[PDB]
Amino acid sequence: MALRKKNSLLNMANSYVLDSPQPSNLNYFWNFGSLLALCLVIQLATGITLAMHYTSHASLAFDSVEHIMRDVNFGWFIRYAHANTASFFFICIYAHMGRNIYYGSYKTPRVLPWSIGVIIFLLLIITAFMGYVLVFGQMSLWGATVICNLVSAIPWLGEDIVHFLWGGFSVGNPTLQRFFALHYLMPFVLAVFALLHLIALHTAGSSNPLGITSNVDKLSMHPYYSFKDLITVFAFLLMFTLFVFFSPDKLGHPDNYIPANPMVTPASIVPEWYLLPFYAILRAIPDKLGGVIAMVAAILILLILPIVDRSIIRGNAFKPISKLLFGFFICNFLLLGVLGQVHIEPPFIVLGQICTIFYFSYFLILLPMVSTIENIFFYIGSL
Amino acid sequence: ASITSVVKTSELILKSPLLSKIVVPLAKTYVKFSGYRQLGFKMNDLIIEETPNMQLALRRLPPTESYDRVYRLIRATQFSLSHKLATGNDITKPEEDDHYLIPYILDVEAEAFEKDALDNLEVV
Amino acid sequence: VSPKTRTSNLKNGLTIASESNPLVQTATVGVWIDAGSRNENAYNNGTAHFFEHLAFKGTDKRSQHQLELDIENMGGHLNAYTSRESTVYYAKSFKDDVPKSVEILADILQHSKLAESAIDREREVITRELEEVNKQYEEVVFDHLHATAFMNQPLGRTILGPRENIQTITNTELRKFITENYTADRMVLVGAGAVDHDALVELAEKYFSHLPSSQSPVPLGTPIPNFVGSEVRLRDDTMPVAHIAIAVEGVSWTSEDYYTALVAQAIIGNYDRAVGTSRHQGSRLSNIVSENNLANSFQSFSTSYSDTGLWGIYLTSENTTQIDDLVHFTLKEWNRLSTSVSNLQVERAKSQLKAGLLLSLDGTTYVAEDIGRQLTTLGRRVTPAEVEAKLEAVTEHDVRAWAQKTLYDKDIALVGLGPIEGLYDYNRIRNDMSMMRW
Amino acid sequence: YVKKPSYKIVPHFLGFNIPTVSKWIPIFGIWGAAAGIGALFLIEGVPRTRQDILSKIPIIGEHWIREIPASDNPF
Amino acid sequence: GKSTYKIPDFTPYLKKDRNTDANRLFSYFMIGSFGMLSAAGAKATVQDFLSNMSASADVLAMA
Amino acid sequence: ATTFYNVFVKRNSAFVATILASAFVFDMTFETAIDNFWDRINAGKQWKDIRHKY
Ligand code: HEM
Ligand code: HEM
Ligand SMILES: CCCCCCCCCCCCO[C@@H]1O[C@H](CO)[C@@H](O[C@H]2O[C@H](CO)[C@@H](O)[C@H](O)[C@H]2O)[C@H](O)[C@H]1O
Ligand SMILES: CCCCCCCCCCCCO[C@@H]1O[C@H](CO)[C@@H](O[C@H]2O[C@H](CO)[C@@H](O)[C@H](O)[C@H]2O)[C@H](O)[C@H]1O
Repeated sequence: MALRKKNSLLNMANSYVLDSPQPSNLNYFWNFGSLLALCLVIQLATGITLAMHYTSHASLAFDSVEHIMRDVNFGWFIRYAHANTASFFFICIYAHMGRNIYYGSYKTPRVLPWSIGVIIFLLLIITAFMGYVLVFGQMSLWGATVICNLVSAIPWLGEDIVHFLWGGFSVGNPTLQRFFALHYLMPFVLAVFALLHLIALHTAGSSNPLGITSNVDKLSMHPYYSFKDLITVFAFLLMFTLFVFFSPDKLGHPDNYIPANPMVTPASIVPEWYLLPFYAILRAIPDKLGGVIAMVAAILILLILPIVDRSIIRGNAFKPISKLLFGFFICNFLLLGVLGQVHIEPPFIVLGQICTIFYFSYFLILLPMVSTIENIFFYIGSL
Repeated sequence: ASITSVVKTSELILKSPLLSKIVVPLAKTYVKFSGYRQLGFKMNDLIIEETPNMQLALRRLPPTESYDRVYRLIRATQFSLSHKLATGNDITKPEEDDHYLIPYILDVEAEAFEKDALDNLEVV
Repeated sequence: VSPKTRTSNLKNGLTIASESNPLVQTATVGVWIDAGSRNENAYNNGTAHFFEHLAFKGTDKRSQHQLELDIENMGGHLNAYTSRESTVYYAKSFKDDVPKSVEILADILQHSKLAESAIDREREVITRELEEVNKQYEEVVFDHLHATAFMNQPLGRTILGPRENIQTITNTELRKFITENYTADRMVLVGAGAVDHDALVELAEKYFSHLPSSQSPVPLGTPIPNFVGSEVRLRDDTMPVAHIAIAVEGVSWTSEDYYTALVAQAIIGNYDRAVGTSRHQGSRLSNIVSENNLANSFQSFSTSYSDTGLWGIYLTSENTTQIDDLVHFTLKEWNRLSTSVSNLQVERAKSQLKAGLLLSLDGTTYVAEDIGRQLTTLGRRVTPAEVEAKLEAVTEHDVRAWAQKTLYDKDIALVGLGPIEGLYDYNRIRNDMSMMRW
Repeated sequence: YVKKPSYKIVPHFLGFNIPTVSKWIPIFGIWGAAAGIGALFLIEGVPRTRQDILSKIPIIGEHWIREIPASDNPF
Repeated sequence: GKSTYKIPDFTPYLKKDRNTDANRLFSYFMIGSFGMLSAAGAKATVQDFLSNMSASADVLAMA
Repeated sequence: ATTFYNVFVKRNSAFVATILASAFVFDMTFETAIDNFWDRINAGKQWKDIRHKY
């Protein structure tokens, strides 16, 4: 017996990266998983390095980031790589989740990897939110203030919880120092959950774009998907290069180059672009608590896709009506993103409400109805 | 949804003259735009198989039907990875798109649902 | 509606009990005795079984050969068995050969030779029986189950007795045993099939009138057992089939919970992969076991004695890597007798039992065994109407109360035989006797 | 003579029926009490818990009414 | 020594009252007490430990 | 013993509820008892003992 199979440690690596039996027809949308692993590796390497030069104390934090930019050898690169890769991480994660929804990757027997995946997504949001505060610029402070004040909506104990989270009566030094410690930790937790969702997946194997079994026709992960992953790795690195070296601040907010000032409020307090759809959903509900619930529900509702999809067929490749509905759902999600950064003004207020209703009605009404009707059309149409 | 549900609802539609007059043409168009026939599949090849009931139905297929299904899946997988469509005899014609699996899964499900009912019987 | 069981007594205190069936041509007559191995001490353990052998070895009148011939000439057969609490000697014959058979039974019981030469001859036959029960796995399992559950108590002893006793049993102690125990007030003469009661009573007056009465005549089926939670493992990797019994202390014949325990037993029920219908049974355990191929068979039992009982299940399985699952799912179904059962399961089990208790009695031997058992354990034959009423009185909520005091979180006696590496240690088995979720 | 067994099918969902669930209702109750006692115990230290819940309990409630003397309090 | 039906001697360990409710209740009292102290200890530990995140003395001094 | 077992021990839900309620009681009473004991063995030494002078 080959050593890679005989030795228990080598055999675990073997089972995931080498002999792992894959469908022979995975398309390029199956490459986002390895891009997410790449983003995670970049964030760990750059993040640990930034931590060697960063000071978490509020009197020194912003200045330590300027020290990184100006004095540390290649500090500018490490900082820009870390900041831009956070954005790329969300592009890749939305693509990965989009793939999963389009191809029915959430259906049995893959409910567990999908459900762990939803938690990974929540952990990424928390990780990125806390990392953004560490700069302690104007957007850092004011973003932390408004987002942490949402917790004040928890009935009875909400205010006490906020003061507990802050370690004081407003966002200050205690908050910054605890966000540093937790920002360091959370990526390790995220790595663990990423591993868990892959172990859960390994019982059924990858799905494929046709939605059928691949047990009839398997390919080794290596060399086929190893070399196919390299193409998207280099495409990713080209995109990375264009941002990091030629336009490093394109995805950022200029106000984060102003040191945090609790007195002066910035003109507009917006989250980072990748959180904007959820912010639009929050704004849509007039009630504070209502808004917070809706915002959380917008992510947790992903957990019900296995139930509300009534199709007897996995994925959308052969479902014209589902494909159109999916298209509208995705574009609506992008419009929500845009509406998260407009001013609270007519006519965007009502538009945000309509788009929020559409977002939820996809899960609760449209997908159950469309999937029921398509079942009937497949059966009657092929008689 | 169970195959049973889908089949029963479809039969209600096919009974109603008005309903069938509207639904049947729509369903035929849907199937044409679906385009699974352009990869040489039959409709039943697309049904999710990773369930105890469906695994049991597949084991009950006659060997011939079972061997042919395997070939259609492998052939479709090859078209998928090559980004090609079936041509000529590989295209499933409407007359070839037979419901080979439906009778087996309906029997499997009939027993499974009867079992669930009888597990809940109350002596009167 | 079956014919009424007639009952008469003699002066010595011998009960005569009969149930006639004018549709059959054969008759089972016999003597049921409220005595068995449990009446021995440790020194004469095996005596009751020893006597059963010598009962057919010749009497004061007929030699062994004459005995053989007399029965051959009658046309039917004789049979005997000794259990822990009961001894039976019966004769199946033709209708008009009943007086002969009563006469032979009376002879072998009262007037047996017990000649030293025959004791010495059987002493080897019985020694060989010790090394051949080893094959009857169910019997091996149940004998160890009694030995451990009733550790160092009379019910814990085997019927055969130890090797040492077999070598030292004398005609003196044989005579003493049958003189002390085989008394008229402990004996029932039973007739089923083509028997007239009045004729049978006359035959009893003719043959069994000079039976000793005991000094202190207690009622029939009169008895303290202290159950031991414990295990016996008889691992044998060369056997293909594992045999496992699990039991708790059950109910006596006269318990108020006797019928409740029978209903509980029927909720779990039996299963056998070789029977076609078994895959479709309503029992939850049956479904789990058949769908997952966990066992070849299981058989629920509720064994009763005069003052105690064992309630449990006997499992056989070739699935040696899933013994853990089999035992786990079995004990989780027992848990549900405490936590979950409702009128749905209870009414179903009652329906099944109302028939089952009547179905069992389908031949003259089964009828005689039923009359004899009931007369020696309860002192009376219970009519089907009374049995139907006692079953009807069992509610779901009686079953729940019974299971909560008898099964839930209780010590078990556990015997495993064969490839039982996969059977976990005592604690992990006993931990399944409760549910942390409840 | 009986021509047919006499039974009905009770309503059921995901393998649960009302007879079974009704047996477990009390158990959910006790688990709810356990969760309640546990949760309250976990936040017994929280000042608001003392102020709003614990100090209002009759007799016992004075256990949680504690004032630092003004002479001993820097804040 | 040879017969497997002769149970080895367990009399040095056997309790006479092994089947009684009092017998079981005693062992559950021990288990329960252990669970009780573990719950009280966990609560104390969690409360004291997590209080580090509440405003420190220097923060409260400036309030 | 049977009664006690049946009410507080038999159902794990009840057993856990009893354990948690007992932990609550223990925690409160132990706190009070230690406070008093600590004050007696360190009598005259603590701030609370000299506070009255000031
Ligand atoms: C750190 C973030 C993540 C990493 C590194 C990661 C990595 C991967 C990898 C390598 C695969 C197998 C290859 C592939 O299909 O692309 C995979 C599959 C999957 N992931 Fe993720 N993932 C992440 C986040 C998520 C999230 C947020 C979700 C869901 C909300 C998710 C759900 C899934 C599912 C359902 C599959 C199986 C898809 C299929 O083959 O059909 N993952 N992931
Ligand atoms: C999932 C992985 C991670 C994500 C998505 C992430 C995200 C972010 C983001 C958005 C920022 C604000 C960047 C800026 O505008 O300047 C940031 C800053 C920071 N992150 Fe991370 N991070 C991750 C992992 C890590 C790790 C593992 C460390 C290890 C300490 C770390 C250390 C830092 C430090 C020190 C800063 C502040 C200096 C700076 O702004 O560049 N990060 N992170
Ligand atoms: C993707 C990152 C690369 C590192 C790999 C991840 C490290 C942790 C993975 C170990 C978790 C256990 O993962 C489990 O391992 C065993 C053997 O390794 C696999 O077992 C599989 O492969 C072996 C031979 O290769 C076969 O004996 C077995 O029939 C098959 O199921 C399981 O399918 C996998 O689920
Ligand atoms: C899921 C778990 C639920 C949330 C956990 C709650 C976290 C915070 C809870 C309260 C923490 C602060 O709560 C507070 O704790 C400290 C001890 O720690 C107690 O303080 C008490 O003990 C400390 C030393 O032990 C003394 O210095 C003090 O004089 C005395 O009052 C307070 O009486 C209590 O009000």
